Amino acid sequence: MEGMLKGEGPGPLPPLLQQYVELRDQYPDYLLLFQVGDFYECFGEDAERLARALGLVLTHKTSKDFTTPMAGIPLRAFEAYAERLLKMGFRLAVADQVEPVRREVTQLLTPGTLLQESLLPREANYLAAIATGDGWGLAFLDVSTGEFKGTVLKSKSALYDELFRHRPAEVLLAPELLENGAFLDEFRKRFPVMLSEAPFEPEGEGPLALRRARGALLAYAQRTQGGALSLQPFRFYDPGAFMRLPEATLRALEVFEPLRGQDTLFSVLDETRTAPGRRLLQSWLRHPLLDRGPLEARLDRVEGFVREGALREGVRRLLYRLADLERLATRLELGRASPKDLGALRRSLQILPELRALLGEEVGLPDLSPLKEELEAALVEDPPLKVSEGGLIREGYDPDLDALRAAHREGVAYFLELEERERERTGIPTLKVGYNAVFGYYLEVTRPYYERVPKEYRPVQTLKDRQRYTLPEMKEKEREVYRLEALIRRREEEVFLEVRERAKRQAEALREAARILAELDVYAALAEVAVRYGYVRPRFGDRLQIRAGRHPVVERRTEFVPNDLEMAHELVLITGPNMAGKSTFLRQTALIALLAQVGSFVPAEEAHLPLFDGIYTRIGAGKSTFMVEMEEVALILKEATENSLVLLDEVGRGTSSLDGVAIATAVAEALHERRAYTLFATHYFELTALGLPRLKNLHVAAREEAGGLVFYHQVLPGPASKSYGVEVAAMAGLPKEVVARARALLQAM
Amino acid sequence: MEGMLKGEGPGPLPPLLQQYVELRDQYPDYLLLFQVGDFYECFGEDAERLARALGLVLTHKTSKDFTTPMAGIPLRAFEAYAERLLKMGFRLAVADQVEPAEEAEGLVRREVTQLLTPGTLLQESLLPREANYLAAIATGDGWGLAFLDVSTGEFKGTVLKSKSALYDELFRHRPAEVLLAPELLENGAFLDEFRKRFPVMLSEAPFEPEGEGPLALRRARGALLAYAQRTQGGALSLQPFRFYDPGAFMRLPEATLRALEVFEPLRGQDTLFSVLDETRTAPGRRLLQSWLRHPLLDRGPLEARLDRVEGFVREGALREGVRRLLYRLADLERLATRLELGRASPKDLGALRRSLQILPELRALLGEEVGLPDLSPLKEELEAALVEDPPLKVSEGGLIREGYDPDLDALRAAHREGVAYFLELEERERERTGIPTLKVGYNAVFGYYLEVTRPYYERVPKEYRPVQTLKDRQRYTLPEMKEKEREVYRLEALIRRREEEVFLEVRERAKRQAEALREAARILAELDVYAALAEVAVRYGYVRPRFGDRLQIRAGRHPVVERRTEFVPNDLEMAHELVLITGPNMAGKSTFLRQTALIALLAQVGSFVPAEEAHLPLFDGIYTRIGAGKSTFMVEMEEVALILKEATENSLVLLDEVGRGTSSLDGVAIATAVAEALHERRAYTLFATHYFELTALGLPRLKNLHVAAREEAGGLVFYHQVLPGPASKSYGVEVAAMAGLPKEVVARARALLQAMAAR
DNA sequence: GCGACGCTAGCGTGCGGCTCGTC
DNA sequence: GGACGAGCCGCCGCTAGCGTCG
Repeated sequence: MEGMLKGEGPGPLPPLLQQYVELRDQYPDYLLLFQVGDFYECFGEDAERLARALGLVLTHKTSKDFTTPMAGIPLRAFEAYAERLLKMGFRLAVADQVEPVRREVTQLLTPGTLLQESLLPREANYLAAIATGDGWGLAFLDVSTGEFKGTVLKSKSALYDELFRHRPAEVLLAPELLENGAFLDEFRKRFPVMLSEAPFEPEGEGPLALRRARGALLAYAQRTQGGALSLQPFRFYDPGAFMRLPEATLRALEVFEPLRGQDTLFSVLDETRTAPGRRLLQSWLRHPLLDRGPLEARLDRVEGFVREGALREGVRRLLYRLADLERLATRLELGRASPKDLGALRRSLQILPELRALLGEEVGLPDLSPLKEELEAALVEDPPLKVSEGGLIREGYDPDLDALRAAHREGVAYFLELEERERERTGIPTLKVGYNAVFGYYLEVTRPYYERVPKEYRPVQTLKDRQRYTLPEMKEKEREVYRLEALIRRREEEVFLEVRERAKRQAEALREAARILAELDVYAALAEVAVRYGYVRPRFGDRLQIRAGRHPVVERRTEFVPNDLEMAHELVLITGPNMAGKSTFLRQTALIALLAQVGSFVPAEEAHLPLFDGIYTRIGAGKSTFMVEMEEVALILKEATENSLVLLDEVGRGTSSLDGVAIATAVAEALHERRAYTLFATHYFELTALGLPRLKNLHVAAREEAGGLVFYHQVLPGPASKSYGVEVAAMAGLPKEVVARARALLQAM
Repeated sequence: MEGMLKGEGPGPLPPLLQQYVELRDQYPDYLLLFQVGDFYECFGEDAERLARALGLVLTHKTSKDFTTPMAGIPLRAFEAYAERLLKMGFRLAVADQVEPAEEAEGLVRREVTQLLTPGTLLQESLLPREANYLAAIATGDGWGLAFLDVSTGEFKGTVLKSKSALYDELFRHRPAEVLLAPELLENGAFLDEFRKRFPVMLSEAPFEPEGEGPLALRRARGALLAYAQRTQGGALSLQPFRFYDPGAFMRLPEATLRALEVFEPLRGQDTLFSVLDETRTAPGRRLLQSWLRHPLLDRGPLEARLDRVEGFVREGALREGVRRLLYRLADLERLATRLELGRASPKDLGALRRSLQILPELRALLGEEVGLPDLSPLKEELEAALVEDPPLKVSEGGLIREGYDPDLDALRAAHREGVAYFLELEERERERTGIPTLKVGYNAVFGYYLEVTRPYYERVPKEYRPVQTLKDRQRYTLPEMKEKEREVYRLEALIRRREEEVFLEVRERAKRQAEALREAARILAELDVYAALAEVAVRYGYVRPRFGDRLQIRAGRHPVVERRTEFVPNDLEMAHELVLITGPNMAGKSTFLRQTALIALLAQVGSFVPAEEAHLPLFDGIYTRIGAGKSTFMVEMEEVALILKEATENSLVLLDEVGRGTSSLDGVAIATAVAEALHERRAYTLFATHYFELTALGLPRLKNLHVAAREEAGGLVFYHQVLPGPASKSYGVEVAAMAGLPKEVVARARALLQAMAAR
């Protein structure tokens, strides 16, 4: 309700609450955080919301004709609370007091539009918009980076995969999608991301669905940033031009996220030193390449750093904790760079010369020494972006500012002398000089010396154990001091703005530097990983031949038994007992293929790999488990080509015996005919004898050693000759009698 | 070593910081809250911990010698802050000022008054309605397991033969804190197993035996008593120790409690307990939970519980009346304990009086036979002693009513007269001086005073003694006032004393009835449960179950699922039979299994059940292997083993697709051997499976049931009706086609099926 | 030949109570 | 000329620093 506040009493709202309600109504989609002193406050129903969400203590804001509930949080703890509130589904509108009893919204906090470094992860934070037309328009925006890109997908499936691959923090759905109760529930069940409203008026040229999705991002984000956004050129892209990595595949392979128990492929490759670099590597992983040319070039760069140890080590040492120049450039362009930002920037530009001396001219790094010297001359060594927005420009930089401060230092020195002269003249070694916004400059005497205070003194305020007096010659000195403090804050602000502007003019140079370094960062990190964990440079061809391949994530935890693999558009069945590494073997094959097509060396002794058009998996655990799996099998059968890598794990399970085998056979045959590279781990000895021309068998076995049965992870040629289902049951502690019947029945069958 | 506070600067440690550091080191695993005035403070790293843990401002305590970090919280909101600290995983050692500052040989006396740990909480605001158990596990002629609920005095334990049974006994109690015997802490392999299965806080306590009986139990009990007496800061209030036998009740393994979502949900969804519980009091919710934790095996007591339930189902007016009255009943059991332990607050006495005023009304409804204690005499003293709405602390406003205690009334009277004096003074001086706006005011810093504004400064009489100068006002003092002020202060100080003395005297009056309070609490808790189960029965349409050796359920339903969706009722007849249920998934086979266990669970708790009619046997335990070693196959085989070793002819066994996870033949073979053993065992077994092969075994007590899917206008429609006989067709391929498998692949699969099946 | 105390401002968690400026 | 922002003083107990007894 507009202008209405929840509480008791008649009378209109007092000034403070009126100002609050007015602001609160200009942003109905957000929780308004109103600054009141050292706190951010919410009133009425909003207080109750903040209180319950954060477990705060509800109080009251009372005036003569109205009393309303109240809850707030300390300014000092803002970021911490904002983060929780954002994660909790809240959208925040921040109203701060405008420097010299007047509040204004300074920030509009939304999960997908965050611009504060402190509330962001190193990785890209995307805002995504979806709209219809000829197919699906999908567009992404990273306000902190300016990254702006999109595409058009023909099927809902492809859309969902493109969406998932980017893990957006917030989604804007077109009106025809928000009204579609069918889509909405399907969408909310699959993507538990915050959904926000936005007008989908078209923008720019191209497919209408894209023009619209793009219109929504811009309109919504501009609102969040209170005006013009700082975006890089919108980039249209074709998912079809890269290796396909559906959601199911990304999850099963734990590329970016763990299924259960930490450690992902990305964490193992987590060796970059800079945020732009981590971002770039994530970008490459997200969309692996299909073209040999660019891949071979990337591999050369990595090989370069592997051979040039001193250089590699030199670069990595220098990039350590280097500031995110790309996001800094964005904060500058938007007129939001803080004094701290400029401090971080000058520090970064002091490292730049070192990187270039090491890297050389061909690298193309910009020379920003002029900017560096300016920041070195202008800023205090530790810019107090927060300490007051003052005490920022160092002495010596600006003459007008220096003169004012010097005038001020004398005023302060004056009162220091006034104090000494007075405690010598009065004999009160305790006599003090202090200032207060209310009484200004005064003299202070403790209770024990009240009878030594001269009569010239005019008492002005009495406290518990002391009293403050005044002296005729003190007034003019006070107001002059206050006059100077105002002039100083004002001048120092002007200088900061001028300094900040000079840094702003170099924004493109900053982005260019950030980009070149991000690449260097990635190549050097892939090289370090390769050298550190023993990775080799892959070679591309039609046949897949891997010697001593290992699962890159798993081997970092235990001693890994490497395995070989040779495939060429074949249906490879892997029989044998579970707990023998069959699953990890399928996954490691996929990870080596993914790494190679990203331009990284791989965990093997030798690896000849084809350039897959995609990796499709059916691995791991209202709709039953069987139907979920059949749905995944359906997508594989519909998307896999002769150039796809397909990984199936126990496909066919979860139903009756016969239907189960009939299904896996039909699926196996379809894949055998598709000419895809298929690794099918199964228990169906029956599939092992289909006799199709490109059908190949492999298996793992177990041996009842000292323990009673030890599963060997060595992948062996030919099909499994034995079944250990019963033996495992016997090992599980199932009654000997029951184990015996099973064997009897097993053989009897 | 330890005895040094973190902080920069050389020199010694200030006296206070010494008194602080001394106590701190005494409780290495607790966060010490050191009372200093109206704040509980922490120094050094501990101040750092506290500050970040609660997001407090981090200051410092400077002294010539050196300065150290400092963080603190006002005593006002102690419990609120502790609540937070507790939930973060901290243990708290509370050090208060034991000696009034008004008389201390320098440094105020400070000692640890109590420890706050998850399993020994006594504060109402830090406790859940449910029982809060401290548990202790030890060895010594079996596995000793003992529990203590310090807030109620519940004190019980038992000995178990295996580790499996120990763990299950522990789980059904969901302890908040566990004390492990030294040997178990020493046993590295045990500890890890324990930590993984039980994420609960582990604490240290000595395990010197206490009392008589099995060593293991005497040790666990000793641990509970040594630990709780320490935390409580004194002698505990305990109910007679109960050495019970879990074998005397229905067995409910952890796997079962979890699979049936009795107390905890699997997917955020409701719980049997959340649905069943409409209890009005905490003692009642606890009693109901206790009954669910250990369902009975005895027909007689069960029929008695059902009689009381049925009685409240019929007598609607009485049922709603009792529930209306109970709604306002405080927790008299926990109130009794606080009374006995000398912790009862003026707030507790208010709640006590309110409850005792309800007592006679309930007695009037249930009649003079429930055995409810007559406590009107205590009620009257409370009514005559405390103001209508009692304050939180005796130190402030009037806790005690006027006319109750003469000493106090004499004191208050003189205070009223002392205050009137100043009001009269303001009027006397306004006329004497002629300054109309003159005022007599007061503030804690200057005391009472005369106030005149700037326009009358040259009008102030010579007698006025300047006291406080303000911007445009000046305050003075007259000799007569100084005297009177000191008087008002003396009265105020005497009033706080006498009033606290009266509170304590009244509290002691209540404490003497602690036992009657517990007794009234037990009776009402039981009635709360019976009326509550009747309430649920009437609201959801449940019926009274009959006990026999045959299980005969007509139109039964899952009591929880039906709560959020239209449920299709189903029948079931079973008599020590192996019941196989074939058919596709998504047709309610699992729900059918679970509803069976829940109906049986509810009946053995003395509750009506969700069905049209239910004839039920008395099961000795419910064993499940539903949903959910390293391999999936191996894990399920382990569960099956436990089931085969504990299952009896009186057990209800629920198997969900046992045999999955391996090869064709091995799967069917294992499923068969398991089926035959359970058939031989004669337990009541419901076995949901896809194996048509199991439907034709040569077993005399094997019965077939199934669910079916229907290929209609939509594609495939699953029917939740449980049908007689085995499935006549498989729907795997159809479901696959429904999942989107391409037509030709589905077609090829059908062709393969018809060729295979065609031998 | 300086240890023992007397007296008393200063000081700071979170934040009540009190002041002051404005209208 | 009452009512409403807005911001400071002190709390309660301990201490350093003096100002002295003997």
